[PDB]
Amino acid sequence: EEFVCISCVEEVRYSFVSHLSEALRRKGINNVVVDVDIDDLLFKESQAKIEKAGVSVMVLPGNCDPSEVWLDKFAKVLECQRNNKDQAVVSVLYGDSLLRDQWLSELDFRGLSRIHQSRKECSDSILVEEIVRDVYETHFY
Amino acid sequence: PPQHQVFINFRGADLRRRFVSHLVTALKLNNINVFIDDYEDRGQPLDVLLKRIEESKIVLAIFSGNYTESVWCVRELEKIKDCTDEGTLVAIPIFYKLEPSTVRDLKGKFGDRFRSMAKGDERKKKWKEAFNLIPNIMGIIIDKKSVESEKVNEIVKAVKTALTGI
Repeated sequence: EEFVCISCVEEVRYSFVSHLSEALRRKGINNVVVDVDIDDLLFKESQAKIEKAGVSVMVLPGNCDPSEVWLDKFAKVLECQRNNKDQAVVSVLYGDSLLRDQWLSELDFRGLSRIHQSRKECSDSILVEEIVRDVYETHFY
Repeated sequence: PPQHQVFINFRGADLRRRFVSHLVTALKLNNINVFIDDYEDRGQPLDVLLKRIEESKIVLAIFSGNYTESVWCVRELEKIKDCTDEGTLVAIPIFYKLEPSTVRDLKGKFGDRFRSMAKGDERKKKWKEAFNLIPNIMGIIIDKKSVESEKVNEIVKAVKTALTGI
């Protein structure tokens, strides 16, 4: 029925995102993980899953230059919110050396405001907790 | 004294903030009492650490690239090794993003840091043998294609089993 779609690059797929997906799953929230490193050819199957997801969670590679990454990988994910206007989008800037300002600027330009960030003071576990709580609040919303 | 204690032995603030933070959250979720290593070598007294290890029932020895930079961490492993030989604790080697043979034979970046830290130290040989023997205990592997969340669940399972068995 109702579910959540997590989007990310491959480098975090098997680490941070797996914890994120496990946490939602413990909380009884079905979810699927889409890898955006795939080109637009195999990605055509994944477009289907994102579109019917109630909550779309974008886990961004925050250590990287947004100009070298957004259009190439995540534009296609954000463009699934058009088809489903009920869908809400959550954004995560994940990384141990964030280009914080460059990314905040990119997210503003695309019109995204619901934002979570890596911080040196908090564990990735705490970060996951904060995201699960946000999703849950949005999930029945 | 606490007596369903699991000792988590490792080094690295980055490892503490990431993978270990999930492992710790899952153990607490299952009401298992854990003791976290002095991962920064912020100087918890060595005798307190070695005593905590001895009071444990389980030790998770998480080998990462930074394990061999710390003389204190290597002393902890020696203590691990000594205690298993007297049978007071179950030890589970965890290989975080390195191959076990790398640990066993002190290869690559892992051994270079070891050799640098132990240069001209009398206890070098005894330490060398511990690294050669601890990876023969069954243990758990985490490589870059491993699903970490699954590995966390796998470790927690091993701990539950070991605790029922005591």
